Amino acid sequence: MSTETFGFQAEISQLLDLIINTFYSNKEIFLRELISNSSDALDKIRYAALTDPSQLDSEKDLYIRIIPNKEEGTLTIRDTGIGMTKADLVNNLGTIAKSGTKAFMEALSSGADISMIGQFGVGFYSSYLVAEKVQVTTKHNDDEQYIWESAAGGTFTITEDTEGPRLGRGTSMKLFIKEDLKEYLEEKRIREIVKKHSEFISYPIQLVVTK
Ligand SMILES: CCNC(=O)c1noc(-c2cc(C(C)C)c(O)cc2O)c1-c1ccc(CN2CCOCC2)cc1
Repeated sequence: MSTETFGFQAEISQLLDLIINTFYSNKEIFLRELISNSSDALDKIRYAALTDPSQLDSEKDLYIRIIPNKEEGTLTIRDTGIGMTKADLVNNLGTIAKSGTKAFMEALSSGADISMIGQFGVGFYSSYLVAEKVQVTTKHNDDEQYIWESAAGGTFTITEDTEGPRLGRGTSMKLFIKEDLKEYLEEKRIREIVKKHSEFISYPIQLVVTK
């Protein structure tokens, strides 16, 4: 249960400051990128299953589920993707991201839009447009379950998950929404965003509504 504290790569910290401290209007594009990242993770496990199906034993259902928690003020995006290993959390959210993170700001200096963040493979960091803190719970078939957490203060912590709920396989991403942005926890707002930005994705998008 030991927590290892790591620091963001310099370009990622530099980019993370550009997302938080700059004012943008349609911050709703974060959900498009988090669903798209969930869809890409779902693609990788079907392709792994085509090679070896024993990979779906962890969880046979492939879906994308959104769980807004108004009382906790969190938006959770759970998908049964291939998941990430402890190594992958550092090497997929870093190093591979460095070329894209730099290329994004090189495009942003050329006058690009914040919505193009997905074309540079760093669409996850757009979640900090609406989230003050992000808890990424992941589980890959060949590794253990880990909780990645960061408030974009230049440091991120990876914790081996031993007391949280089992995922089996996939990635559960808990976004701690800023108080002025609780609109992204409303039922109607989430759905009109999903239909607007993620209409044509192959996997089923699920929303947990509570009455
Ligand atoms: C290495 C094999 N495993 C995975 O790729 C994986 N499993 O779960 C992933 C999710 C990641 C995120 C954020 C933290 C990146 C989500 O919001 C949702 C996921 O399912 C997730 C993932 C999916 C896509 C990406 C970014 N891609 C896409 C753009 O190019 C770079 C790589 C990064 C991570």
